[PDB]
Amino acid sequence: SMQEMTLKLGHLANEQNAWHLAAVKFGEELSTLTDGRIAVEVFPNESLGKEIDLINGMQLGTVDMTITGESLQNWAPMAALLAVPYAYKSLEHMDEVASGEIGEQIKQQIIEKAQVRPIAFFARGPRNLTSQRPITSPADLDGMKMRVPNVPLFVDVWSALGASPTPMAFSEVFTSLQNGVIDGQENPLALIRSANFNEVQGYVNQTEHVRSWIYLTIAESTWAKLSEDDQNAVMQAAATAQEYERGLLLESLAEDRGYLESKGMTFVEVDGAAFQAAAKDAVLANVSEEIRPIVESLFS
Ligand SMILES: O=C(O)[C@@H](O)[C@@H](O)[C@H](O)[C@H](O)CO
Repeated sequence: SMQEMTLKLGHLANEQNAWHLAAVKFGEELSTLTDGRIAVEVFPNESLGKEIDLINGMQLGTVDMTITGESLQNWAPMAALLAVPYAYKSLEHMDEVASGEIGEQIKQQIIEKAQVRPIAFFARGPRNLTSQRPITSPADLDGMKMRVPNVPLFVDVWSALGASPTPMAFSEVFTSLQNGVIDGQENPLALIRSANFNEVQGYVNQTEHVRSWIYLTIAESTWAKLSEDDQNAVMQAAATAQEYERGLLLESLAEDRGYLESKGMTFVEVDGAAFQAAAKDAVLANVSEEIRPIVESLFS
């Protein structure tokens, strides 16, 4: 019937990735729930803008939605808790934290300090370090140039481990690797696949150094303009999308390693104890006082 608005939703994954399918599902559900009054347009591959630029856009009123996680720590320090190295044990553990009182505090700080509102969370597979030569322990890094996302805690940890990390937008990584500006990066298998890093990296080192969740978010200024009924529809659509997305994540766990191996990547077993000990020390040396007690709890 009527179409009142179109929400623009940007993310960094490609069209086969769980996040994209979930974003599309969110849009379908929201359209149904609002009789088409609210449409969603999904922009994959950072085509709407790079993550940090989208967060700024949401604050300014030019972007409606994005999928964002621990890069929010640049505004809301508690958001670093989404992705503390070696802190979370499993999907079930992260679900408990993200949905519990600590998760509520994180959500509220993101709303207040970043002016974006989490409406769903997606748990992720573990991040792994990719490289041009095998990296079996921190001692192998030896100053290796690598990319991290715009996450100060990751700069701190990877520098302490012996690498030379540089923050960069996700969509810049492939070309930077191709051109030899960096030799490695780190991400879950789903994103290594999404961005075709198999074409520019030889090794997946099984560091499994971060298990994290990420948020589907809406600009607080967009949320504020919605009627209570439409707010409810947004939440309902997001919950449906979250349930759907978890299934897609689980499917990806069964397939992505095999896929990447079929594209020539070599998976490398690491000295997990050495990585974990060095990374936990680095986290504790660099963690904000605000979240230190929670991190110590997780590490206990
Ligand atoms: O490497 C990346 O850019 C991605 O994995 C992001 O999802 C990243 O985790 C961001 O920091 C999330 O806010």
